[PDB]
Amino acid sequence: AEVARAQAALAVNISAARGLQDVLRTNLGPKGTMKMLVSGAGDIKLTKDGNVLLHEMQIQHPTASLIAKVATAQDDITGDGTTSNVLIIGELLKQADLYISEGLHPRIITEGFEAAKEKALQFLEEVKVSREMDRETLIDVARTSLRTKVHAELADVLTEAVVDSILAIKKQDEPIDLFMIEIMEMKHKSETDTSLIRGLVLDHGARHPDMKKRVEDAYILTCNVSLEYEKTEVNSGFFYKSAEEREKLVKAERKFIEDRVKKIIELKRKVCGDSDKGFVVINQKGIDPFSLDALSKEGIVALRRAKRRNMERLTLACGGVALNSFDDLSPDCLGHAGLVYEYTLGEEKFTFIEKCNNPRSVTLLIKGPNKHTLTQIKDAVRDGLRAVKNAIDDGCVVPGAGAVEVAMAEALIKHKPSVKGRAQLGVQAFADALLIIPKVLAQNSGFDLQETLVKIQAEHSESGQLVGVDLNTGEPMVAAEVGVWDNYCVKKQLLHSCTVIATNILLVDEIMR
Amino acid sequence: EVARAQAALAVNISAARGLQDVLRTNLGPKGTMKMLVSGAGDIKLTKDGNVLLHEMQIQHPTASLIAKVATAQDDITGDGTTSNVLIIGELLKQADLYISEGLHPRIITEGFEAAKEKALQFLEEVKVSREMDRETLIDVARTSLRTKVHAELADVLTEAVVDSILAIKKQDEPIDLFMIEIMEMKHKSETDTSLIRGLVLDHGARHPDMKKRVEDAYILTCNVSLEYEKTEVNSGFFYKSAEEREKLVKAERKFIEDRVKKIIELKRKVCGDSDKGFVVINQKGIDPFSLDALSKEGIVALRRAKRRNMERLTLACGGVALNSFDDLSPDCLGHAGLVYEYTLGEEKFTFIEKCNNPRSVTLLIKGPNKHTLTQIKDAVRDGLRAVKNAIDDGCVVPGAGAVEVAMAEALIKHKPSVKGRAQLGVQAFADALLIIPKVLAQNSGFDLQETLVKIQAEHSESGQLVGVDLNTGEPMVAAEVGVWDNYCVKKQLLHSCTVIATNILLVDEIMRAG
Amino acid sequence: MLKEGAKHFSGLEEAVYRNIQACKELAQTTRTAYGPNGMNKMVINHLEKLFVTNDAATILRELEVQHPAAKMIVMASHMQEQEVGDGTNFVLVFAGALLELAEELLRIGLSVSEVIEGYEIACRKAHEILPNLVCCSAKNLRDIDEVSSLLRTSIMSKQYGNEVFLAKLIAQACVSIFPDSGHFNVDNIRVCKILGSGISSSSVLHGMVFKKETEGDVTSVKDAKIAVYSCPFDGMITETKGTVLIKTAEELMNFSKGEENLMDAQVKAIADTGANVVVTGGKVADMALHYANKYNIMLVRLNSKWDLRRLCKTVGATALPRLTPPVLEEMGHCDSVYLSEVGDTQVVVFKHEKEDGAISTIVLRGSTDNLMDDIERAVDDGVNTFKVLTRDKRLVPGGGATEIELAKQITSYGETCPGLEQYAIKKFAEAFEAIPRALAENSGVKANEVISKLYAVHQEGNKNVGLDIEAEVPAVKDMLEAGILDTYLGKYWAIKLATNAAVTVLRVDQ
Repeated sequence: AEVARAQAALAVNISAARGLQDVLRTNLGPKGTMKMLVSGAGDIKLTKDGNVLLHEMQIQHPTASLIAKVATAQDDITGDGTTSNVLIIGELLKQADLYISEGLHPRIITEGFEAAKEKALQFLEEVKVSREMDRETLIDVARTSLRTKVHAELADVLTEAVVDSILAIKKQDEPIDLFMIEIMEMKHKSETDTSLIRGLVLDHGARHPDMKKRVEDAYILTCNVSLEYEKTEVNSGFFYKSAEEREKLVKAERKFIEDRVKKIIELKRKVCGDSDKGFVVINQKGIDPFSLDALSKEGIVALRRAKRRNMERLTLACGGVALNSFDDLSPDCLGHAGLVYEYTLGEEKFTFIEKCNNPRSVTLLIKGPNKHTLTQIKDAVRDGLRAVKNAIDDGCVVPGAGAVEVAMAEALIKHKPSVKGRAQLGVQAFADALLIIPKVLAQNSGFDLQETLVKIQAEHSESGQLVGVDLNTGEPMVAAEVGVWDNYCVKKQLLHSCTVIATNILLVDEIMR
Repeated sequence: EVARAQAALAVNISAARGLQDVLRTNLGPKGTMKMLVSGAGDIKLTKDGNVLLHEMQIQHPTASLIAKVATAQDDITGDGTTSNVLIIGELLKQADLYISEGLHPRIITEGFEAAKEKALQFLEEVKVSREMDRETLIDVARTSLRTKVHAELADVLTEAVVDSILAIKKQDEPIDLFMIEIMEMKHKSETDTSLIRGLVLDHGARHPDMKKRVEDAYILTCNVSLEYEKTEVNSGFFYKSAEEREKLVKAERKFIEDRVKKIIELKRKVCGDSDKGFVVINQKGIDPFSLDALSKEGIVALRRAKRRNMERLTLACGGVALNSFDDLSPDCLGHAGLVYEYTLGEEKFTFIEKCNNPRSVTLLIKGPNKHTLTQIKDAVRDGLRAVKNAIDDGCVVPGAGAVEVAMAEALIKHKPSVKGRAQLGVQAFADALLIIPKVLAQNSGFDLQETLVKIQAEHSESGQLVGVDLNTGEPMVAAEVGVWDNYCVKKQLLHSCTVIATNILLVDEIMRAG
Repeated sequence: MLKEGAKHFSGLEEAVYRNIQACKELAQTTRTAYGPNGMNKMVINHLEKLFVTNDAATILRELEVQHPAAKMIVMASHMQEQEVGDGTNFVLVFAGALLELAEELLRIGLSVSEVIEGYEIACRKAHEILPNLVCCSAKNLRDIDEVSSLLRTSIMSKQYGNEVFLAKLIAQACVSIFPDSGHFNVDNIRVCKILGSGISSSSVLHGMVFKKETEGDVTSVKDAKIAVYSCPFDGMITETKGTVLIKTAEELMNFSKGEENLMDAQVKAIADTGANVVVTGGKVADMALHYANKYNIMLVRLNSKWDLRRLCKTVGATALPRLTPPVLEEMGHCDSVYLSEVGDTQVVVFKHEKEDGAISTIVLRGSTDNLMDDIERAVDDGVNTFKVLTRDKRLVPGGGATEIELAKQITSYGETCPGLEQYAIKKFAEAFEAIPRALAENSGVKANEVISKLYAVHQEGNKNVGLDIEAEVPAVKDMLEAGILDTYLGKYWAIKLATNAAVTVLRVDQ
């Protein structure tokens, strides 16, 4: 129906966009703060992570959709930097406003952003320098990547743990983790903690007096459904709806049980000898008491409650292949894990598999009795594994904590274009957009936001130094000497995603109801 | 009842912002003429920044403040007051962006202080010496008049203004405070402005053609009355008896008779021939009877002249002003080399020109007696104050926002004091200046960014003060064209802008007062 | 606003839009005016009569506007009223038309200041091609047909029913006493209304006409110099009254004796001083009359304000209140004083014969004074068009026949120059087109048809249209050869002042 045209209509778009970024301005670095999000579903999500906050619920606007769409693109590739993204787009718009409001065209500002941006990708290629893929160098990047997502204390616990996860590749270098994601969550004494368990860990386990607690030569056969019913891969029906039905269901479970156990004891003997090596069976459903007695005595370790998600990972880790029935299977096709041991902590049982043949699965064990703690620590892990993952794949990494932002801004030097001045508006706006990253650290910390920034420009003038605002005191420093460096992937994908979004906002001069 | 902190700063910026709009369409020759009927309802035609603030009704404290500081600038230069407002507005705008993000007013102020010192030293570097020739005075004269009127009428006023300043060198003043007598003539066109060397008189004789060419003029300027009629007075009021009033009427008339007689004796003593004339200028009447007698002797006697005519005559002519006539030597009376009477319009103006010992020139503006003739009066006014500055300073720069881009470029690049505290105000100071050139482009219809990148680059390559060609709104070298600005114009926008800014910036409360 | 200072009623939106729409409303009274028309505009003002006009000067002064933009043009129109006659209407329609066209320019994205510049240019080119549109001119001013063709256009602009009689009449009664070559007087010609009789019965009389009846004897001497007094009689002594009738009976005897002896002296002082025609705006008593019969003085019973005014301008007279004997100082340039009845009413006739300072009177006879007020507009403009101060007045095609010629030249010329100026130059052509539009509206047909068919015939310099049936359908009439001519000077000031007025008002924003 109604239609807004011209610069009036463009105002409606940019003012909204600036306002979303203003709210989220509070986040970034560890001198930032968690934001409380409640959708329409209850539960307190306490997240400073921008990607989580955009998706679960956010202010309605047309630009609400755009800040999330670019958040979506960023997260999927790199999996860091979705807080970072928001603030530059905003500050770009601010600058663009001043000129249009003077009596200029949205479109000339837009073209100058494209010229401006292209010089800055090229700026990255110089400023970057190769740094090690050795463990301790990746600690210094991991410490920084965790800090832009979440608070200081939460960042510190996870540094060492996240590095050891991604290091246990086979020299398989990707930007993201695909199968080194395993979430195990626990309500425990320690309020916040993350534990490193290498190799794939199983959701719960069964234990018997006769069962072998420590097993040093585990031939895994992975099975699914079940000792309750023979010839199944999905569950059979039930009978109990009448009084008479109950008795029948239990009685014919004896036949079903009797057929199954036989398969397993005969396979154990081929592989292990009598009891001279150990045998592991994966029940993903109920384990009947009758079958727990026989398997346990025999030298067979039964495990109760595993997932379909464990099932995928287990196959890669042991070298075995999945079966969905409890039946005989050739020794060849069974996986080998060279250690299986069960640590029973709290009210859950974590059975580990260690000596993984092929490590592309690792497990982080999330402690947190409280709902409010669990949500903080757990959501930091995911954006954390993928952050460090970018650094190991990347051969070159860029200095961090606004080091590169201030350098690019000064080099891009005003009155370098002279073509029409259409390029001049853009290259000038883009300079001030980058310098948002100093500004928001400085806001979070003591002293005034521009007051710290002019000292960064000054120190930048002295060459041989990349200078930015610290994450942990909000003061000027040589970022490089402290060690605070950020992966290349964040910094490369930032530029492409920020320019496109904010370009489109100025192109919109007709918004239809 | 108080506006405190953010609320106090908010009030000032908002006002500056609406005002700025008005007085950009007065800026340079490409600005637009303005009239008031909003000041009092009557029709005024005015195109000066200070003047327009007085004529309106100003109640807003920020508008009023800008008008007060304006007053000082207007006296000295009379140009750059169209500009004062523009630089103030932008200067605030810059500050506002930083404050809103999170910045203190005081750090802004410090960097203004640093800004001001550097900016003033830049004037000293960049200034170009000029001569004191006519040609060079023509170009201060023409550009300043071009601000305050059209291009067409301004070129006519250019001639009048310049010959006066040359004549003022002869007196050896380094100032102007005389030769500023503006006299109006009755006409049917305004595209004439005439220069009259000596003085001009509002009214002439009531009897035409006494001797309307005086070869040798001996000017007695008097002011006692030679007409007081037949009215019955006593001390200038009615008295109780007829007779008592009458007795005085005889003696008063008798007094007048003797004074008219002294003109007859004076012509022989000073003159002696009719080969020389004799000039009388009386600011009070003279009988029709007395004019015929004087006229045949070869005396021109003027009636109903002003008190302003009298003071001017006494300076220029070397004349006297006396409350008596008597028999006086030509040593006391002033001399003028020429007298001519020029009748034009409905009122005839006796000129008394080529005075010996002048110190007053009259610039005689012809016009229809509309508001247009008042418009050239106030154009001519500030064009005299402009060429006064050229005599004051030694150095006149090419303008048209040429100076201002050069000064802004110098600030952006380095810290003038080398501290970050200064630096926050310094950005703000540099972009404030850019309003003056860019906006000449805006009026014309030429995009503002395009002229900034060009004008600034050409400075860098050359070292020329490249300016704006007003009409295209595209850059050109301001030197050749004649768009120039004095040392005093670019000094006084700078001083006014800083002082006015820092008292509004540093508000923290505005509380009402009875 | 944002300010509680800086007063404006114009600026922003209101300069661009509101000012133009106001100019447009004033100039609606002249898109029914100028040349062929049947429009009449009645305006009242509590003047105890109805005032009928189709002249811009009287419409404009009545009408007050509170905006400087609309108010300023009224002054430009008055300026053209002093220097020349008819075309006053043309000054206001032009400025007002140009300003409507201007606002459209502002809309597109063009700036104010170039548009302002392009008019000055167009005005200069239009005047430069203007004396090349002379097609006819006078050479003798004592020849009634060459003068009357000029006159005719002024009259036409009023009504299209009174063109023939009047245009002849003025030239017959003379406005050719002056050489009109350095010098012309227009306060030594008035238009004098005589109530009674028809308006084709409007007559020629030479020298000052005053309506008031003559009393006593009449003079025919050449020693007759005019003495003017507003009130020289009121009774030489005023009564007070103590019995609320008289104060009283023996006193009434003295009040009458003293009046008759003081009036004897006063009227004998007039007789002696060489004043042998006295104009009395007072009251003629029997005593005062009785004296003036003996001395031989022509006596003018009464005068009103209007009659006194023309004596002070023409004579070099003053009108003094009197009841104590005076003497000459009013003086006069009139030798002869005769007596002649115009309208069957006794009229006082002044005359002398000379070129400079010589007097004439276009005197009218009419049913009512209202009918005479419109006719008067036609006639006073016809005296003011005479003034050019040459005898070759360089007549250019009247009636709006020039207008299309100017428009064609200007639009082509516009194309040649580049930049933003040119659009203003084109608009400047279409502002002249205002005149052909107004003639079309009264004629009864649309604008499209007239402007196209005038253009179709190309360069002609004759084409204009009337109120007729010939004026509608083929939309072609000859107004070079109908003897519809106007003067070069009248069209010059009309176009000049109007361009100056349009530029100053387009500038405002305060």
